[PDB]
Amino acid sequence: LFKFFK
Amino acid sequence: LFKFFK
Amino acid sequence: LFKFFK
Amino acid sequence: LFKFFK
Amino acid sequence: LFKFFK
Amino acid sequence: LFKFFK
Amino acid sequence: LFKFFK
Amino acid sequence: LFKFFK
Amino acid sequence: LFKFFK
Amino acid sequence: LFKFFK
Amino acid sequence: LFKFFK
Amino acid sequence: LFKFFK
Amino acid sequence: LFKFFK
Amino acid sequence: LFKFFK
Amino acid sequence: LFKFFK
Amino acid sequence: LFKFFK
Amino acid sequence: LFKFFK
Amino acid sequence: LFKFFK
Amino acid sequence: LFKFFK
Amino acid sequence: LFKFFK
Amino acid sequence: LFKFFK
Amino acid sequence: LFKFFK
Amino acid sequence: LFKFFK
Amino acid sequence: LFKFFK
Amino acid sequence: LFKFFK
Amino acid sequence: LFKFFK
Amino acid sequence: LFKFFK
Amino acid sequence: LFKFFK
Amino acid sequence: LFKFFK
Amino acid sequence: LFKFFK
Amino acid sequence: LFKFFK
Amino acid sequence: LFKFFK
Amino acid sequence: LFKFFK
Amino acid sequence: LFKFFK
Amino acid sequence: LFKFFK
Amino acid sequence: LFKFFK
Ligand code: NA
Ligand code: NA
Ligand code: NA
Ligand code: NA
Ligand code: NA
Ligand code: NA
Ligand code: NA
Ligand code: NA
Ligand code: NA
Ligand code: NA
Ligand code: NA
Ligand code: NA
Ligand code: NA
Ligand code: NA
Ligand code: NA
Ligand code: NA
Ligand code: NA
Ligand code: NA
Repeated sequence: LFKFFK
Repeated sequence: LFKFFK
Repeated sequence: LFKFFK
Repeated sequence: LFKFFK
Repeated sequence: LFKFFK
Repeated sequence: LFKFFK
Repeated sequence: LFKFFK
Repeated sequence: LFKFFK
Repeated sequence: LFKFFK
Repeated sequence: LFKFFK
Repeated sequence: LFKFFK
Repeated sequence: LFKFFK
Repeated sequence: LFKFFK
Repeated sequence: LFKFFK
Repeated sequence: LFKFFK
Repeated sequence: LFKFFK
Repeated sequence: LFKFFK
Repeated sequence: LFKFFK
Repeated sequence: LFKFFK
Repeated sequence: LFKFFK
Repeated sequence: LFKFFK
Repeated sequence: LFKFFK
Repeated sequence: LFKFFK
Repeated sequence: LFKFFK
Repeated sequence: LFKFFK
Repeated sequence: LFKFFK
Repeated sequence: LFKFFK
Repeated sequence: LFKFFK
Repeated sequence: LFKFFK
Repeated sequence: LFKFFK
Repeated sequence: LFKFFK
Repeated sequence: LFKFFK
Repeated sequence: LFKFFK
Repeated sequence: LFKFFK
Repeated sequence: LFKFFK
Repeated sequence: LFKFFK
């Protein structure tokens, strides 16, 4: 599971 | 801006 | 899932 | 401006 | 889904 | 001016 | 769907 | 002037 | 659909 | 002057 | 930023 | 098991 | 940062 | 059994 | 840091 | 039996 | 550090 | 039987 | 028939 | 820039 | 028909 | 930059 | 149809 | 940088 | 379709 | 650095 | 698809 | 350093 | 998939 | 020093 | 998989 | 000095 | 597996 | 001096 | 396995 | 002086 923000 | 969850 | 804004 | 969700 | 404005 | 949703 | 004005 | 919706 | 004026 | 709708 | 659990 | 952040 | 248990 | 952190 | 029991 | 820490 | 019993 | 520490 | 460029 | 035909 | 570049 | 056709 | 680069 | 098509 | 590099 | 496609 | 290096 | 793919 | 060296 | 793969 | 030297 | 694998 | 020299 | 393996 | 000289 | 093995 992951969260990614740019 | 980008927010990506998986 | 994602949100993208430009 | 662009807002794109998928 | 998206919204685009110019 | 242009507004485009899809 | 769109609206366009010139 | 022009207004165009579709 | 459109409206055009000159 | 011209007004044209379609 | 990235947060990744597995 | 793990948590990873960047 | 990384935390890993096994 | 172990715990590892970086 | 690492803690390992066996 | 053992415990190990680094 | 290491503690080892047998 | 023994105990060992380092 | 109508052809409109702008 | 645009071309429009009806 | 409509072709719009910007 | 974009191209749009309807 | 829509092609949008940015 | 991105390319978007609909 | 969407291709996004950053 | 990343590449994202949808 | 997503490829992320850091 | 890391590589991540989804 | 994830490959992480430190 | 370490290598980690998931 | 994890390989850790210290 | 040590090597650890999981 | 663990190999520890001191 | 010692060598330890698990 | 353990080998200890002193 | 001694040697010890387990
Ligand atoms: Na999530
Ligand atoms: Na969403
Ligand atoms: Na919409
Ligand atoms: Na409309
Ligand atoms: Na009308
Ligand atoms: Na977890
Ligand atoms: Na544990
Ligand atoms: Na123990
Ligand atoms: Na004992
Ligand atoms: Na033109
Ligand atoms: Na263009
Ligand atoms: Na581009
Ligand atoms: Na890139
Ligand atoms: Na890298
Ligand atoms: Na390394
Ligand atoms: Na070593
Ligand atoms: Na030694
Ligand atoms: Na000796």
